[PDB]
Formats: sequence, structure tokens, C-alpha cells
Amino acid sequence: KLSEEQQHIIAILLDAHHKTYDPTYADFRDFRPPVRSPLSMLPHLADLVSYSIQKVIGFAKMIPGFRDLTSDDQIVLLKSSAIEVIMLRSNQSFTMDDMSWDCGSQDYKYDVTDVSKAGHTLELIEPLIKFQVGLKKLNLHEEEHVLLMAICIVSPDRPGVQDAKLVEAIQDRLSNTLQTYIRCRHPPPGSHQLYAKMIQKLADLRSLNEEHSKQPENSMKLTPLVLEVFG
Amino acid sequence: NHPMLMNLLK
Ligand SMILES: C=C1[C@H](O)CC(=C/C=C2\CCC[C@]3(C)[C@@H]([C@H](C)[C@@H](CCCC)CCC(=O)c4ccc[nH]4)CC[C@@H]23)C[C@H]1O
Repeated sequence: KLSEEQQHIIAILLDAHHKTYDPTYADFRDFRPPVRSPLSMLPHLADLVSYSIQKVIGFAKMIPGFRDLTSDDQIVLLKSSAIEVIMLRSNQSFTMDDMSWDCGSQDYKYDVTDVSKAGHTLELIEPLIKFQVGLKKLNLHEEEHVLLMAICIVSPDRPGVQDAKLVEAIQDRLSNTLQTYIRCRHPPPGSHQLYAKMIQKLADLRSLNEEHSKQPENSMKLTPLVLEVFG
Repeated sequence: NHPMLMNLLK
């Protein structure tokens, strides 16, 4: 049985997501334009990423119990989560027809060769596409989508966390909501091992994040916020 | 170290 507090936590996260993700993609007009030379797509995706960092921050703030953390713990959690939660969010625009991210128009349909033109090797792109395909194949309810983003953000084992017990306590509450959700609301055969498969997607994102942490004249073409978050 | 991050939070 899903408790009242649990459905409230879902209701919150759905709304929080609605406010931080605009599926019209109308703000994309404001970015430096996409040019399709080396790194011709870098400015445009760096802006997208920057804009997306902001949205993730808006979303995080609405996670129940996140405001109860110190501003330091909030800051480190978002520093580490940003890129993961972006790859997550992006599943919404991602389509398996093309294996591309389709954001309403040709100019904003981003394929492997676009990501490449932002200066990225197949070493990152490939784990990244396998991830989007795997996640799409899960076929999450929008409820499970937002819980997974929340859970991803509020992880006690991220570098720089002071009060892990509190981070952990906030997270536990979300996972329990998700686990109880799946039982009560996800029917079979989709429900099969869907929690352990989701937690796996969380491990694939940590890797992607760490591989990205490894991968000056390019640092200029990024944004202030992006440089602040990725160092 | 993180003024823009802390601004978007507060
Ligand atoms: C509004 C949204 C979401 O916020 C994000 C979105 C698409 C996201 C995409 C599709 C295009 C390429 C994106 C932005 C990826 C980056 C290129 C990312 C590569 C993978 C790292 C593991 C690198 C991030 C990065 O450091 C960078 C990008 C450009 C310059 N520097 C990360 C996630 C990828 C459209 C839409 O669904």
C-alpha cells in the first residue's frame, strides 16, 4: 500500500519536473547556434548543458527534505549529480528510431556525430547511447522517472558530502517510495526486477560521470556555470 | 568557490 506521504512525494516530484522541463524546447532559440570544422557544435551544446544544469537545480530544490540539508551538502550533491541528471532528463527527448535527441526540430535533433563535434570520443558517446537505449527499454512511468532523478541527486556517497546520514535518510525515503510504487502501480511483466534495473542505471551514470571527469581554448567556449560545476 | 551555484539555490 502506497501511503499518503508517499503519493505526496510523487505528486511533488511530478510537478517539480513539469516546472523544470519544458517539452516545447522554446528556450533553445537563445543558445549560441548549432554549426554543423572541429568543435563546431561545442558552443551550442555547452549552452544546452548550462541551461540544463539550471533546470536540474530548480528540480532539486523541490525534492522533499533537500532544503533541510546544509547549503554545502546541497552544493556538492548538485556538483556531482548535475551531469548524471542531465543524461537522465535527456531520455525524454531521446528516440531509438534515430538514436538521437530530438528537441522539436532538425536544428535541435542531436545525433552521435553532433556530440562528436562538441569534442567527444566514442569512448563516452558509446556508453552514453547504450545507457539511453537501456533506459528507454525500461519504459518508466513518469513517476518512476522523477523518483530516479531525485534518488540520483541525493546520494550519500558523492564526493564532499558532510552529513551522509541525512543525505541517506532523505534518499531512503525516496527509494521506498519507488519500491512501493512499482509493487502497487507497475504491472507485470514491466515490473520485473525494475527497481534493481533502475539502481543499475544509477551505477551506469556514475561511470559515465567518472569517464567524463577524465575526458583552455575550449574552456572559453563553455559557460561560467558549467565551469563552476565541472571545475 | 561556488557563488553561482549557491545563488541559484538561495
Ligand atoms: C532539455 C533537455 C535536457 O536537459 C538535455 C538534452 C540533451 C542532452 C544530451 C544530448 C546532446 C549531448 C549531451 C548534452 C551530452 C554532452 C555532450 C556530454 C557528453 C557525455 C558525457 C558523459 C558532455 C558534457 C560536457 O562537458 C560538454 C558538452 C559540450 C561541451 N562540454 C550530455 C547529455 C547529452 C535535451 C533535452 O532532453
